[PDB]
Amino acid sequence: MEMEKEFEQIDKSGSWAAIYQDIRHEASDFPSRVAKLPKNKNRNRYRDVSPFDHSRIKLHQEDNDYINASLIKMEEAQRSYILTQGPLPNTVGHFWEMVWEQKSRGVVMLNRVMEKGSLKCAQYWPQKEEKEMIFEDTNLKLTLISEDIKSYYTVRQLELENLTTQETREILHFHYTTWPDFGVPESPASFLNFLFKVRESGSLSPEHGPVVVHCSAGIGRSGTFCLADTCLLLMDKRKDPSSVDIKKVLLEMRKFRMGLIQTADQLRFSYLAVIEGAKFIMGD
Ligand SMILES: CC(C)N1C[C@@H](O)c2ccccc2S1(=O)=O
Repeated sequence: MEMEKEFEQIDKSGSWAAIYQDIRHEASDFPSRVAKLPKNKNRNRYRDVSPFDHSRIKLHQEDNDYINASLIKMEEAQRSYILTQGPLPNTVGHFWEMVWEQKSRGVVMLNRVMEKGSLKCAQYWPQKEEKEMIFEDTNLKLTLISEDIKSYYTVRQLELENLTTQETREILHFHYTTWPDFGVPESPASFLNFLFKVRESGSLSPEHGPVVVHCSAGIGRSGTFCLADTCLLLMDKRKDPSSVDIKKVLLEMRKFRMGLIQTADQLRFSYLAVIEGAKFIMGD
């Protein structure tokens, strides 16, 4: 069923809450035993958001390999994503260790450091060129190279140095700065413009490790970003673009991380973004 007609049918019937609960009911349940070990309590932002054991990213160290981060591998689309929480004061070094080890080219940030008057993640990148950051626990140096501030988003060029080997890489930081404190954006136009800037950078391409994507918990806004990207890529690849089922794609992605898409409004917004984005994919 053409999703645009499915959309109008759910809207006219006001059944978004019903569709969303059906997804919650059918979603995978896999163990998260490593996340719940007492040694890892200060590595988790939220007690109820944990990576599954089967898909969790492992840090390359014998001491403690744990980070709250999941590998989402989309086999038919040929895209992979790492979805992670906003870094905590004691996990900023782990965060950049993961970027280095997984060979990512991009970091996508969908939250502000402060929202609703509370801290949603650590200030984990440098704000001035001449004040670099050193992460003593993981032996990394991070320098701000340049910053491009736009109306809806900011792009930063960062230099990450492995102080152990003196190798350096360029990391691109894509910061969507206008998601409202409550609800979802009224139009998906600025979110789609942002998604197309990440794509144009090379950050999502198979020559690089997987993009790192985060919000505060790494399931809600973060889920919306990867769901919209994968659905549009499948509509490009297939003979029949109308065969793309957004609900089935979301349940596939929920095999790899719990709770992706946090509200019925986020589900409706994901449909809107894919429907409006397809009017480019199909030749406009
Ligand atoms: C081997 C080539 C294709 N690269 C892939 C990846 O390892 C990476 C990650 C961050 C910055 C640069 C690079 S890369 O251009 O050296």
